Amino acid sequence: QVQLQESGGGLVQPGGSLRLSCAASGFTFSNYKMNWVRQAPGKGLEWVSDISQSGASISYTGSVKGRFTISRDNAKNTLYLQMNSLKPEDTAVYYCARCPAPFTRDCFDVTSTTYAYRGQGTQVTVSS
Amino acid sequence: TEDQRNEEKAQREANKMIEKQLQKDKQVYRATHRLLLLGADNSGKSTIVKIYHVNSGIFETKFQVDKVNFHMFDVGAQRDERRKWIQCFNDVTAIIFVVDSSDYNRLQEALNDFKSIWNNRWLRTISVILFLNKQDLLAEKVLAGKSKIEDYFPEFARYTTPEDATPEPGEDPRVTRAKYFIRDEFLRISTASGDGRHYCYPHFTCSVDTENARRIFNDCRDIIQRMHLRQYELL
Amino acid sequence: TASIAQARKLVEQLKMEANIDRIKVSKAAADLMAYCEAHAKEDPLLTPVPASENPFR
Amino acid sequence: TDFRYFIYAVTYTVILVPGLIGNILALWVFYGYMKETKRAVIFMINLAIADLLQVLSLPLRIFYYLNHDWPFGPGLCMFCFYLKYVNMYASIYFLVCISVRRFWFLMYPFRFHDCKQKYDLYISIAGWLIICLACVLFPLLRTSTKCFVDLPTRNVNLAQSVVMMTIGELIGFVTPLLIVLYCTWKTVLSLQDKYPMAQDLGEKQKALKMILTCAGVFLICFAPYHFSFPLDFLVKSNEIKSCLARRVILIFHSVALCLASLNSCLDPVIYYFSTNEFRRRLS
Amino acid sequence: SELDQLRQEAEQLKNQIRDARKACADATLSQITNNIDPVGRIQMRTRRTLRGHLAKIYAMHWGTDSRLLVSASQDGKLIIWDSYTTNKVHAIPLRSSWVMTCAYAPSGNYVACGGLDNICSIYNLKTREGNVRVSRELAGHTGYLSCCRFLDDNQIVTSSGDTTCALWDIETGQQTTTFTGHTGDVMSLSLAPDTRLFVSGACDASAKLWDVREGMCRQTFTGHESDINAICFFPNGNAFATGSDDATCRLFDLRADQELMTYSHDNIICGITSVSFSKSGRLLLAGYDDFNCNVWDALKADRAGVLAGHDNRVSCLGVTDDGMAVATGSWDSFLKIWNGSS
Ligand SMILES: CC(C)CCC[C@@H](C)[C@H]1CC[C@H]2[C@@H]3CC=C4C[C@@H](O)CC[C@]4(C)[C@H]3CC[C@]12C
Ligand SMILES: CC(C)CCC[C@@H](C)[C@H]1CC[C@H]2[C@@H]3CC=C4C[C@@H](O)CC[C@]4(C)[C@H]3CC[C@]12C
Repeated sequence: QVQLQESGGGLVQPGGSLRLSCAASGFTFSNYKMNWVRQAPGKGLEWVSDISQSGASISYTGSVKGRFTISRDNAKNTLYLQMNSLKPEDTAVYYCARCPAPFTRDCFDVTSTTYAYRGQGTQVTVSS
Repeated sequence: TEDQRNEEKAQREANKMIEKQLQKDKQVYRATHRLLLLGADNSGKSTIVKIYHVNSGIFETKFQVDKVNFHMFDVGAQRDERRKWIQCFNDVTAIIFVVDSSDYNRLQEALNDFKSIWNNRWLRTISVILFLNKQDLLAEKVLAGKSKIEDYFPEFARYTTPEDATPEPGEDPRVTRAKYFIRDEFLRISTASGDGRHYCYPHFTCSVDTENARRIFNDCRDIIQRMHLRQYELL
Repeated sequence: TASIAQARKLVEQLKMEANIDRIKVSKAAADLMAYCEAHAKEDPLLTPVPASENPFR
Repeated sequence: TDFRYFIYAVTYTVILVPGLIGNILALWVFYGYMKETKRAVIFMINLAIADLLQVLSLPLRIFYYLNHDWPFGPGLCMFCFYLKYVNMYASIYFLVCISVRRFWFLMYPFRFHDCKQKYDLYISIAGWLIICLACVLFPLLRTSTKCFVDLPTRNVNLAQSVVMMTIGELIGFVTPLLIVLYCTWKTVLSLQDKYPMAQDLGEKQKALKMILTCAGVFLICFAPYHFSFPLDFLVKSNEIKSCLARRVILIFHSVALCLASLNSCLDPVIYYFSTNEFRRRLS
Repeated sequence: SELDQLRQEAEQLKNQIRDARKACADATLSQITNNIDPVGRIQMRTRRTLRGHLAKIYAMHWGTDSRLLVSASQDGKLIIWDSYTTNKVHAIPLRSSWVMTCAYAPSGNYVACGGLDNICSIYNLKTREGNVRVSRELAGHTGYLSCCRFLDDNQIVTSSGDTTCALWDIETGQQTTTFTGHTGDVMSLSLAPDTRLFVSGACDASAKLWDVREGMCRQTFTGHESDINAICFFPNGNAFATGSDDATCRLFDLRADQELMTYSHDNIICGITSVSFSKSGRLLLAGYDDFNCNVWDALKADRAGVLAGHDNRVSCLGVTDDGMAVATGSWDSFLKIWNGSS
């Protein structure tokens, strides 16, 4: 069974640093592109960053570019998101989303209302 | 087997009647070009082309340009997950993609939608006609200065207007600087993959713009012509 | 308010699935192997029929 | 006279090897292409077959020039002599068919569907039948151990000869030439976009150079032959009766006829092996 | 705070089920079927090629007489073929051309189809007027129709992209039972031979066993890592096979309530579109995105053969009720009939 467990997060003062961890199970982690998705209160889900199967290709949203770093450990089957210099606008529930199919460059429905291959999410709060 | 002998002839005669009807339907099927209309709700995709019909949960738009029939399909009554029924449109002539240029908050989501559709394994051979709709709202937003594009896209700080840009007469340099920035964001994804099997056709359109039907016709003419050069190399 | 209602249904479903009787895999594997053996001769794809008996000559 | 025997023997041997290799391999790829994608290559196949038969008429013809004797009987000579020219104008017919077809889907892309290829088999069949009928004059007009170049020409009136020559030139060369030039001219324009695409990868540019090359080989090969064929026929009938012109025209027509024979082997390079589809099939 | 509490109780129940399945996993199907001899190399030739569709084929279904079949194309036509003669018996023009599924009634008097129009249309093949007409349009689904199967002339089960399956009463046009519980688009369903149960595969990488009469999910089968695109009951009804986008086929057992065998190869990296069993169940035929159809040994997980006769995606395949032949449909708009020779 495909399951993703987001760990880390909590209450952090603005300008602080925070690291998120995503534990993958039930699938070959090295064969899938991984994504980070967040949902701000009162707003829909939005895509934050993605990392390719081998880690060569990495993308970010312009609102978090230069402050968020995404990394993966295929051997450890774990996904990481380093969040330094946080801002109160980053207070959201962060989700670890897997692309639906392996060995693909596209990633269609990770930022969807009801996505099967997305974890329960972790709460990140930055407001002082 | 005399009774059975004429039974096969009756079945064979009915087969020819079906084949005659199929040939008539084949002529109509290949004389009509099917287009997939995509875009978010904030985009004005429903008013791009100035005969409209609603068949089941699919909004069908049929228009004729220079005696060529185009049948544009819009899919409304489906869930937000579209990674399965998008394969039904793997043999369309082109994909019509409409983006709200003035909407900076949802502009990144439109790029992500374009990136997935462009890189989809069953859409690698389909060209995309890109309509950067609502240009008048984009001009007002840039001139007002209340919202800054560099807030959402840091690359805009060190971006310069392309030398090939053709701004309209009497246009603010700031507006056309940002107008072509959004276009290059979609062309960066377009030119980073495909391997020549498909291309993107960016256009600048407004709410009051009656030439969008002509632009689709011109682009699909180049799409079909490029398709002919590939699959009809050996006549 | 929705989420809590969906959570109750998912938990209730898992209770029904956890109370079923499960046989051993060896017993289930043997039954599948037995069925294939019994019907092997009447499988045209497994054992192709003579051309005289093939409707698709 | 002596040179013409040697010129034909040397040239036909040069074309003999690539013509067989070029056309037989192309037909094998054509059969695989039809089995895989189920798309018609009728014009490409007919062109390859027409060129293949023209090359197959050389080994018997090469034997004559290397031995100065034809022990195979007058019946076979009138077929091998007829076989080369009936396939030369057959190749010309399907070079126009390719030219018109390319003009059709590049100048009117929307008026060319898959079903628009109807009545295409009726074109190749009609093309062969009329050509195989109209080209019967080649052995008929020279029927009078001598074969091919040594065949005497029938005593035909000069007035009647000109009428046949005029008709043959108009429907054999002049009509194919204008259509090929006209189709190539407008196809080049349609492949030139007013606003070029930045990431086009030169897809249309390669087609533009390929189509110009296709029309260039057509003009280089067949035009010199048809500018000497009316003159060479008068030499056979001794109408000119000029010692200086007799030697020049026969040698000039010998080069032109050999140059026109090069189209048997140049067509696979220009048309078949220049296509990226062929490279995929080979590799 | 209650939502967090129920989330942990679900994990405890999932661990209880996982431990229960592991408890009865005394042996492996591979170990049990190691001694039996392999089926050898399976060579099948294309006996018939069905030509006529102008667009990619999306579905096919054999009739119970093992001679007539109905195939659905994306050009808007339903065609019924006489497979023995390749004659077209009917050509039904569809109101909506985006059809995704088709079904042949076991009686042979009706056919069903449906796609992006969210409607299951029933067509009467035996009318006094001599033409095929629409007899029923089953409305009520809020997503595309992915699969449909007749139970009889009056009942049909449909799966939709709105994550639900429905049982319909054709005479009244109303869905008597709705099967809910999938969190993704349901892509396929297969009926048990006794038509008392049916399994469905969805895009949540799970297969659920449903009771037709009771209307609830009896068992849930997990193991796939991607969307499930195909599902087929074993001929005895005690097992089923699935095909997913993760390039794997898995054989699940109903009574053991767990996966028994995986059918995958390192060369295979493409998704699976269709699966079916031979009459004895010894052969599992699966269609792939690489334009090939691989015949697997169900018991030994060996690739018995390959059906390579299509130039585009293999979208569907099916085996006749008598097991005499297998038909494969493809996006290249052609249908082919396969069987072996002595
Ligand atoms: C060697 C000599 C005889 C070649 C003569 C070339 C001319 C007469 C032949 C060769 C190719 C033929 C064309 C082939 C295809 C078409 C398209 C069809 O919709 C109209 C007829 C048309 C346009 C034919 C007209 C006649 C045609 C142009
Ligand atoms: C006097 C003789 C040598 C003239 C040449 C006749 C023969 C070789 C020519 C004339 C008509 C030609 C055929 C015309 C049409 C077709 C259909 C095409 O799908 C395959 C090639 C094929 C079958 C050609 C084969 C070669 C052919 C039969």
